[PDB]
Amino acid sequence: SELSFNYPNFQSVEDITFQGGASPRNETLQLTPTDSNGIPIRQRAGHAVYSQPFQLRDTSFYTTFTFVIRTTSNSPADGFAIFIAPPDFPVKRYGGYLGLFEPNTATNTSANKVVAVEFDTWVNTEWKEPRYRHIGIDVNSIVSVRVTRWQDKDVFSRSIATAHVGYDGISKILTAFVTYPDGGNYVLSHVVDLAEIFPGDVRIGFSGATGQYETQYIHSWSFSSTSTN
Amino acid sequence: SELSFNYPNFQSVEDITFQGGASPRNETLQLTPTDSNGIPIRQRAGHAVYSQPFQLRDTSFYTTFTFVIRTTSNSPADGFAIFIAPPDFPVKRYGGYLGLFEPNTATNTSANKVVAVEFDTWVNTEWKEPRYRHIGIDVNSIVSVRVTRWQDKDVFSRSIATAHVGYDGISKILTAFVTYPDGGNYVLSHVVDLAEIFPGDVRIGFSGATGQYETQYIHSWSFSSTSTN
Ligand SMILES: CC(=O)N[C@H]1[C@H](O[C@H]2[C@@H](O)[C@@H](CO)O[C@H](O[C@@H]3[C@H](O)[C@@H](O)[C@H](O[C@H]4[C@H](O)[C@@H](O)[C@H](O)O[C@@H]4CO)O[C@@H]3CO)[C@@H]2O)O[C@H](CO)[C@H](O)[C@@H]1O
Ligand SMILES: [Ca+2]
Ligand SMILES: [Ca+2]
Ligand SMILES: [Ca+2]
Ligand SMILES: [Ca+2]
Ligand SMILES: [Cl-]
Repeated sequence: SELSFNYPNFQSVEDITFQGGASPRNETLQLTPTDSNGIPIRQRAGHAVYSQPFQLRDTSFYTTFTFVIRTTSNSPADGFAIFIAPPDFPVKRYGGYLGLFEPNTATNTSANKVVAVEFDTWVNTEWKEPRYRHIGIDVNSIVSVRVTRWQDKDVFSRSIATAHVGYDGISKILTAFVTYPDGGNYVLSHVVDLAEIFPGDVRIGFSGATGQYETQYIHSWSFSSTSTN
Repeated sequence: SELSFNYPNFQSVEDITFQGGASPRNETLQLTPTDSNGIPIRQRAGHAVYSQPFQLRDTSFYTTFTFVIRTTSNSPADGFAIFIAPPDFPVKRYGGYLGLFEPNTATNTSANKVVAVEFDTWVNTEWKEPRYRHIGIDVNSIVSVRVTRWQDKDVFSRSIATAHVGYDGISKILTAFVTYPDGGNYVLSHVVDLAEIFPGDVRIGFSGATGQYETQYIHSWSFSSTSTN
């Protein structure tokens, strides 16, 4: 279906729903909470989602957002993701589950219905992940189907980074491009038929989780979807 | 292999090779020529190519550029493309061939070694094309493998538009995202193993062709490639 929205900043959150530990703060989407002294709270997850459902049958989309990862140590955890799931998909487990999964089924593709592009700041040994911080595409599992190294210089840059995420509904390909000013560029694509995974309605949004010593902020977001008829 | 470059404008055109009717003009890459009164010269092609070659085995890349199409009538022709080609790739036929193909082999994928993302302003009947202006991915043929409608409002906007083109060398997927300020967004992706097409050196660049009543300009361009090892 056709949907378009544009948030150059979040002084308005008119159509944004906050769940769990996420909240609007300082003109951004703050995905995990901080205490009254600004210290990141451990073991929390949050979602900030566009409130209106849409359909993926015969649809392509383009979305872009800007983000900042704020770290208070060299050992931040756990990251965030942009995700698509049914409209009643709730905030799930904190820590390395990224608010998207729970421990008993995190790696079980038959037990989840969620697709995401993750920005993963903490190497988990509890399941298979690369031995470095990484950006990945997740399809129904915390173990990414496509993963690439995310350079530490970029992770810790303090920069407003840009993501571009697109889905070509003809070729059935999901792509992310991630760029840092005067920094790295990242490209990841994967063939996945989203309409087959999601035959009904979906919502798109963000999920963040701690972890420790980290807060994730969304500064701007726009989206457009169009029919492939 | 690993290569990076950045032209925030083309005040300097150091490391750009011009062929055909392309030239530096007014701090941009002008892909097709104009006479001294500014009138587009019909039936001309031009290339502006980054001079340093790279290899595609075990490689991903990201490139972005801004562009303007100056039309001087309601029936401009023919467009332009960003393309990759092997060494010594010459300027080929003007008109609907876009500087990238010759007539008798333009539709034969066994007779070309060229991959492009084209911005096609003139509907040709000499080969199969959609019946509207379009953006396409071309693999070894002027008949695009993936094509989408390019809205006239964007074609004729005189806006500085943006293209992002990425290649994921693990999944073997080429993707283009094209955006217009306050206009359309476009997404196309295609599975293609570029290292199997191009086993040695390649260069990346732009090819434009007339046609009539059109000039194509590149305003800015950056590129990075990284090993997937
Ligand atoms: C292939 C190509 O690059 N086409 C470009 C086109 O080029 C034509 C133009 O140079 C004319 C000058 O008017 O000469 C040639 O075309 C001839 C006739 O002028 C043209 O009318 C004719 O058109 C036929 C068409 O090709 C068929 O597909 C159709 O079924 O029937 C038509 C009528 O006969 O073709 C002859 C040559 O065979 C050049 O081919 O120029 C335009 C802009 O005007 C644009 O650049 C095209 O990409
Ligand atoms: Ca991960
Ligand atoms: Ca992790
Ligand atoms: Ca075409
Ligand atoms: Ca054409
Ligand atoms: Cl000339």
